[PDB]
Amino acid sequence: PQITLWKRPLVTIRIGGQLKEALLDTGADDTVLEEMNLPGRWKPKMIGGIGGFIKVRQYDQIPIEICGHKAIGTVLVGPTPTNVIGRNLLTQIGCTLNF
Amino acid sequence: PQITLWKRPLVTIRIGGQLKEALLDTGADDTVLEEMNLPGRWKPKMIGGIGGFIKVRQYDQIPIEICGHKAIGTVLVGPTPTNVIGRNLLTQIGCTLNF
Ligand SMILES: C[C@H](c1ccccc1)[C@H](C[C@H](O)CN1CCN(Cc2cccnc2)C[C@H]1C(=O)NC(C)(C)C)C(=O)N[C@H]1c2ccccc2C[C@H]1O
Repeated sequence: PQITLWKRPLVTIRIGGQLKEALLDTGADDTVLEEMNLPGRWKPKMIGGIGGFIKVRQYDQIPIEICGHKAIGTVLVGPTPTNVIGRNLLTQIGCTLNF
Repeated sequence: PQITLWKRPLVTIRIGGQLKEALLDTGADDTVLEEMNLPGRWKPKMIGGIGGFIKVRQYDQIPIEICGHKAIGTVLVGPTPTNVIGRNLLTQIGCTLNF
């Protein structure tokens, strides 16, 4: 689909049989979701943004459905202000910026 | 043009007669630029990102060019690690997200 930007680009995602809302974020290198439970082993990691750095849990090869399109990649979980879908998954679904 | 997301979507912008590299960020509601001495009056403001809030200076009706596309709007100036073009300006140049 084609998404305009007069409103935040939010979409529904399906992760672990759970529905959630996320922001399509081209300025984010990675994908971060609010604190939640995910199966599998996770490794501690730190990511920085405006404001500073935070500690997150890193899950690898996680299947995630974004607005109908399937993806499988790294998902970070931690105290983020909102669920963000980064470039690592945006590229998996063939997402581009146009103008 | 059409921009892929394999790399950070960086483009050239011109503001205050200066050429700078900026990140096209669909996840940012506002536009944030690295510290610079713009002329004109401004208002103090706090904006929050991944790891907290940073204090910035708000300049209104600032003319700015993004890849040869002229636009004008609000710009925040502060200690941001990188220049960020938010949705307030992306909409002006008819930028869309597509997949
Ligand atoms: C320019 C940022 C950057 C910093 C350093 C290096 C490159 C880019 C970039 C910004 C995010 O695209 C957008 N981000 C999403 C979450 N919400 C949250 C919010 C916070 C407070 C109030 N409302 C909403 C904040 C919003 C944001 O930072 N907005 C502004 C107006 C303050 C600019 C960002 O945070 N990037 C990092 C990043 C992000 C997620 C996962 C991994 C990584 C690594 C980095 O690429």
